[PDB]
Amino acid sequence: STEYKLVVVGADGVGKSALTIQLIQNHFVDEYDPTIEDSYRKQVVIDGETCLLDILDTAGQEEYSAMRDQYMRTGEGFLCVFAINNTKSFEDIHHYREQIKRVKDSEDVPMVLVGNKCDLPSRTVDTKQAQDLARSYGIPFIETSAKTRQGVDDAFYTLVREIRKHKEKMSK
Ligand SMILES: Nc1nc2c(ncn2[C@@H]2O[C@H](COP(=O)(O)OP(=O)(O)NP(=O)(O)O)[C@@H](O)[C@H]2O)c(=O)[nH]1
Ligand SMILES: [Mg+2]
Ligand SMILES: [Mg+2]
Repeated sequence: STEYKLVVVGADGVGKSALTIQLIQNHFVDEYDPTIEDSYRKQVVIDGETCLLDILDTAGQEEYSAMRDQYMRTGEGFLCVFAINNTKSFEDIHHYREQIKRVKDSEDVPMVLVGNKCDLPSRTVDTKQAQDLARSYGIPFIETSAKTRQGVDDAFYTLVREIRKHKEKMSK
């Protein structure tokens, strides 16, 4: 049954890895071990379909643009992660989205906007501005905490649903 290529993107330190490790291994990585490029497989059942999630966990800042280009080419859907106490990471979503659209030569690419670290008090990106961005892109917005696991499954499952809808549209 269907495989889904998910790529988790976002700035340094936003919690891409912590989110992915909560999904796969059900614990919170308290440490900060910066990523080069990690990948994970997981079988799940989403809306009664068995899915093989093929997950790419990308680096916060890449050494080569061709390395960004490549994961953007292979990925079927993108988890666009920012941290709610990191304004720059929120602003980087624009720049991710532009690079993804350019690389794929398309205006309609499955994505979900994720505001991570919702357990913190340090909030410099308000919910309304995130929801506005998402509404503008025409994609879902999900608030998450990898610390507590709030929203983690919903984030990844929504992205799968987004890919399914995109496939069903692209046939029509
Ligand atoms: N309070 C809180 N801390 C978090 C959350 N998610 C990640 N962190 C913390 O933020 C730091 C960086 O997390 P990490 O998952 O490594 O971020 P990343 O986006 O994968 N970093 P890189 O881009 O270098 O791979 C770690 O200290 C981690 O524990 C969260 O939801 N809440
Ligand atoms: Mg990481
Ligand atoms: Mg990055």
